Amino acid sequence: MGFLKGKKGLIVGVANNKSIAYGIAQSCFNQGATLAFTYLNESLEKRVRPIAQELNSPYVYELDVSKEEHFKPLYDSVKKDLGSLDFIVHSVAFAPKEALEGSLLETSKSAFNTAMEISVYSLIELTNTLKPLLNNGASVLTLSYLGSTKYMAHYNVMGLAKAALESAVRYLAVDLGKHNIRVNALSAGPIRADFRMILKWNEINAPLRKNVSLEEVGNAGMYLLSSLSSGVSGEVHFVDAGYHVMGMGAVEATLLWDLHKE
Amino acid sequence: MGFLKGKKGLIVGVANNKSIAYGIAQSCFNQGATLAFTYLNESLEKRVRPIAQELNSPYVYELDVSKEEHFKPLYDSVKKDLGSLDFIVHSVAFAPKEALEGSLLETSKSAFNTAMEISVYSLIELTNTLKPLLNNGASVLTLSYLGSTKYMAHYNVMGLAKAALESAVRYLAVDLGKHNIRVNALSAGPIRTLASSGIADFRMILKWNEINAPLRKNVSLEEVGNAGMYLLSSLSSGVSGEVHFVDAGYHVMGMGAVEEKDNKATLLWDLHK
Amino acid sequence: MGFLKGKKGLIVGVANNKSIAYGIAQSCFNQGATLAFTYLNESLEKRVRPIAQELNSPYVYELDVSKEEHFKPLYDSVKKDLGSLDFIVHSVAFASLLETSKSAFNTAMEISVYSLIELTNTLKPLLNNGASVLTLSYLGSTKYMAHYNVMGLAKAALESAVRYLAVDLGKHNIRVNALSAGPIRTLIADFRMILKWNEINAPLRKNVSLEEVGNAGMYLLSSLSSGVSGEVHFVDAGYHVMGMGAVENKATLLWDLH
Amino acid sequence: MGFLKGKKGLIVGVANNKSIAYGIAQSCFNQGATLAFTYLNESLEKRVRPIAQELNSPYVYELDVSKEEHFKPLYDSVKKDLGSLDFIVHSVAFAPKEALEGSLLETSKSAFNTAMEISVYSLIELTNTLKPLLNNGASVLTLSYLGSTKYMAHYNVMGLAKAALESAVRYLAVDLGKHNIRVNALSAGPIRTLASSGIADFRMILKWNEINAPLRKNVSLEEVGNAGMYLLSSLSSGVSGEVHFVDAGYHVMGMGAVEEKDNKATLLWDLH
Repeated sequence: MGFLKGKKGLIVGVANNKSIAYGIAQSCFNQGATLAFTYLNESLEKRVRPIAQELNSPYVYELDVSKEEHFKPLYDSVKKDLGSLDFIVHSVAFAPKEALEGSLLETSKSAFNTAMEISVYSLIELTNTLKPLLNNGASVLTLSYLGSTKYMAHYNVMGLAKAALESAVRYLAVDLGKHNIRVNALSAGPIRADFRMILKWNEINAPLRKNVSLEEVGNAGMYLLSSLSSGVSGEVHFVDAGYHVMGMGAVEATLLWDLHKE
Repeated sequence: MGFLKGKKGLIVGVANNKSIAYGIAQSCFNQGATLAFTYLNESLEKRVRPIAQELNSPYVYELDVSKEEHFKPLYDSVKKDLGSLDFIVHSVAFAPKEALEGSLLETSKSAFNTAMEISVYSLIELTNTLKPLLNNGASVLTLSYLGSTKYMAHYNVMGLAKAALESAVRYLAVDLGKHNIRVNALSAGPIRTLASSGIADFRMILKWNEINAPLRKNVSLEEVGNAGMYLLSSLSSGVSGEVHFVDAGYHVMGMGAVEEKDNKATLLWDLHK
Repeated sequence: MGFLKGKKGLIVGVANNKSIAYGIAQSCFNQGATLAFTYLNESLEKRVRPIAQELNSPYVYELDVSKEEHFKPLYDSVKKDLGSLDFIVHSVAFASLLETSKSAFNTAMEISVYSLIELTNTLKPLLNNGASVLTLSYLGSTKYMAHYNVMGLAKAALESAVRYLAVDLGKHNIRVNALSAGPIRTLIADFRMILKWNEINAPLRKNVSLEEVGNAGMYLLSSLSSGVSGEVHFVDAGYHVMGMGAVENKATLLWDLH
Repeated sequence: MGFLKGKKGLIVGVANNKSIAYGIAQSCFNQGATLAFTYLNESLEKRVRPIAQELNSPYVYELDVSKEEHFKPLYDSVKKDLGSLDFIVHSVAFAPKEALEGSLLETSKSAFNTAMEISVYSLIELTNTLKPLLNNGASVLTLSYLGSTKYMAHYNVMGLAKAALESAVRYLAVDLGKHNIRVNALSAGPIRTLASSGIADFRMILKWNEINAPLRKNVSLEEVGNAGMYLLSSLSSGVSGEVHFVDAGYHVMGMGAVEEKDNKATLLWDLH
């Protein structure tokens, strides 16, 4: 029954058991996948290793995507331990906290470059590094957010990065489709300051009147990584309780948001 | 015993084992669903019944969406035999043949109305009819095509219909989301079949997709069916109001595919000849 | 009297001097256009005729798009009086979604969508090289908007028609576009809500004016936009870019401040 | 009755008389605008200065967007010479030449960063530098291409850049709209030019556009310039955060154009 029975996958971006990458990894494990994990540094190694064992994986590799010299060891590790890969989860996004404040206009060039390098270029370098180990039918998944194509408060440069990221998905889908490899983006809604407001705005205004769970994001990701979605590539797939369809605030005509004030 | 283990679904639009609705039904059956089927007419009934038997279904009902008289009995049947529904597949699209001939400019008002009624309004009437029987968490799926949002040849009024259909999906997602019911559209690429291989305009669209899609293939009925099953299952419980492309990536292409040949970006279509 | 001299245009959908079609007609007149107008019925005639020759037009023709008998006399009239056309303005408006009857659905689709097909097909032989056809739409076509329902289906179909007609007519160097307007304040409870809401949350923190919609329409009808076809052009103070309500420090919605 | 009479605008990105920035500048000049221009370096000043002089402009300033030290003098210049600005044209895009060939997968980190910096961040730095000089009602325009949102051959990292650029347009529209300042992007189709039809890849995309666009033509520099002028003028008062396609309709096509004849569909491309 397992939709990834016997398929090998690399999970990049687990920070703890609430990480999107962990939800996806857990659903993939439940579908029979053979998993491997990366960790950013020694601090996150303390969280990734127990998670990896939780999910039956002894394959745990150091990868700081900002360090070019990490990629060639990763390749070697994967080749020695797994031999090949059937899927990659790329769940990596970072901007300086300050660039996530105020206005886009005040973004520094260094903050811009860091956001673009970590959030966008790392998908290129990761896929190019592992590109020879990918089996026929392999699937590469990255993560995105509605701020790529609409204005959302408190996104700023991350909105630029995610837009480029979704564009990269399209180009990579063409690059890798020649070899029957798929590339997709999962555009997730927020999962339970500014975050509490966006959570509540999504909860009040989404068609399903709820925030998505980590499990729902993980199951959608597993679907995109599995052969169930072998006809799907270059897709930006919204897992957001329907929020993306809303052109305005939801109403009952008074805004539901206003009813919530009593 | 998978994701639809024990979930009840109505499949509208099976004409034969090549129907998109049949691919979706088959994948749902493989995931444990309890299925029911409609038939447009007695000729198609001869065909819906063996498919139903193959997918373990004794629930087979007459539904011609053009006849309003058929909806209340369908409701009565479903309430009698199944009690409730956890998913609906709406695979219904029709325009008179002359409407996909020529240009949109030449479409008759009667042909326009028939296309809109059968391809769009029927989703409203089916969903409103069955709305009281839908359980918490239910999922409604319709079918669409890139012609809704881009120009596609020999599509004409259907491109208008599919656009309206996708808009309907959004509005229904808001209407039904209050009750934790999801509504989505699967936008399928063309599928190569024996019958389709007998028509020239279809042959071109299939060949164009195969040559220019990122995956350099046409999607299979199995691939469309599995994507549909995903959207109907609890795996996609976070997904609503979505237009989900199952088209080998074709939707991403802004121009013809090229291969660098003899240092020049030559079209892949030209190399084919 | 610049970019639409000597250019002849038919304006469909004027009900009074606040109509979108009237704003567009006004801007075209200011650019030197020779205008003609349709009227729905004799009641509207009494209102269209004064507006017309306010814009120097004695060319006022009957058109209820729901009536096939009107379309050929219209062609004849235009050919008689104007000879040819350089632009057409199609500004025609009419209608839960689950509760929509087949009757209401068909009326909305016929009036809002099919009428562009019948009007353009009727007048196609009279359209000059470079002519421009403009219709009107709204964000409810592609996003959920409250109190829009079947009209959101219609406008979605309409924008799709714009694409297909752009291909049909571009063969003869004729352009087809849609202007997607934001709401305009005029002197109804839900409309008041969508209007303040747009005003509070739009990037420009204002509702668009009739003049702004009219000038954008003029641009699309003029040779200034001769490179533009099949376009849905948003004239909405930027509202279409918003993925959520606008904010002001500790995450406060601007909506909550007024 | 010029659409920009008395309005002051800065034009960034003129290299020659075939530049998109020059076409936009020409249409603005015809509508009464007071123009100012930047030049990349001493070599490009030779071309920019005379173009500016033919459009009655003595306001010619050095700006290499990669050199941060140019921005503060630019502000000082505009402030001294013009006092304020009613519009800005940002027509600046560059990727290394290897990155625009082959695949996106082979892009170096340095090439990626250069493309993002020159094509995207430069709009942020220019707008942030000149913001205090922007008058009520001002309009900021940048340039884009369909490769931002669809795959286009031999565009690669620039497709990433332009996608980011269009997203920036939205965010800036929100940032600046609170001061009644508009921000838009013009998405241009390819223009046929002498030099540009000597490169085989450009000639192929140009002919593909010409054959398959609804209007069966390539857009001209004049058409792009007039659309830009409109977006910079008060005529587009109600338009902000928009990506406006000036491409002969090409963006609507979901496939190659075909004709019908004797019950047979043939791709128009194949008729040539």
